[PDB]
Amino acid sequence: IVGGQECKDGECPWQALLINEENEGFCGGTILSEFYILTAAHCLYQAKRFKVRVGDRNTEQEEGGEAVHEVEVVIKHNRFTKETYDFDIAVLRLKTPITFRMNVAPACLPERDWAESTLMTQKTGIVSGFGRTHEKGRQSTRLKMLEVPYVDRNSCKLSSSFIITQNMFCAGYDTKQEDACQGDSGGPHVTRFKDTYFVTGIVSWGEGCARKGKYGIYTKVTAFLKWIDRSMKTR
Amino acid sequence: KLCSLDNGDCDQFCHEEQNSVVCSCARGYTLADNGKACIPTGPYPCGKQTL
Ligand SMILES: O=C([C@H]1CN(S(=O)(=O)c2ccc3cc(Cl)ccc3c2)CC(=O)N1CC1CCN(c2ccncc2)CC1)N1CCOCC1
Ligand SMILES: [Ca+2]
Repeated sequence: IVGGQECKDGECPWQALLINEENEGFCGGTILSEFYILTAAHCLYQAKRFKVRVGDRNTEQEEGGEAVHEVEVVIKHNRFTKETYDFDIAVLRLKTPITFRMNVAPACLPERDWAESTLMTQKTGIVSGFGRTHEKGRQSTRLKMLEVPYVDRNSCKLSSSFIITQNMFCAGYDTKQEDACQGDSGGPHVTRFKDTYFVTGIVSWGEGCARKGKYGIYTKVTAFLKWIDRSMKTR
Repeated sequence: KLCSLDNGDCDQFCHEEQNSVVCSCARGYTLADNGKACIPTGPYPCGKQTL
């Protein structure tokens, strides 16, 4: 996360972190339930063996409320391909249940129509993670959040060197030095409504970090709802 | 009707029935007695910041 504020106690309870054997956070996730994590498909390429961590806000100080979970089954979307970055979505079935406590709680899954009509027509959304705070800097040590404006779908394409597909959507700023960055992938993009948060997107890609004329590209969660449900029943 | 007015005055999901609105909630919530508000069932309902 380049810029933006820090996630204060209890603010980003649905954040999940994928860690490699070196316990290095390399990607993000969104807690969907005591058993499931939502992430980006391309994140299952940035590591070999990995576990998902929750309840963490500072990767260097045992806050006590953290917890590590192993992966029983990872559900990648077949249609996903790295040459287009289309269908950048995956579901993770946890071996053991996530016990919800302070800093550890799930984000709601909205309904397709209401979501597209009310959630994304909103002014902004929130993205977060332990990713880099600059394009060349290092992986953040503290979990961060950032209010990113929804970006008109046209400009999105007009500014993109790559085809923004039906399963993606732009969010962020044109010049303002704020946007997600490396390591934030798979992380959550949530929209607030009457003090209740709903998953609306997965951190997918972008050309560099916070570049002028460039936007953050998120996976359109509303476009895989039924898919996400089919995965919850494991399939 | 008119889930477009102010989300039909619902707390979460709003639907229309040719003439009226029909509110509904996310998993873990139960529709209140006014058929509009949503109420949690556990101490950790989805989408709430554990402040
Ligand atoms: O350099 C890259 C990638 C990601 N990064 S990144 O800094 O980490 C990165 C990753 C995810 C983001 C998500 C949001 Cl929302 C906003 C900014 C982001 C920045 C930037 C980049 O330009 N690129 C190059 C590009 C390579 C090919 N792309 C497409 C897109 C559509 N169709 C085809 C190809 C997009 C990114 N690497 C090297 C380090 O390891 C990770 C991969
Ligand atoms: Ca910690």
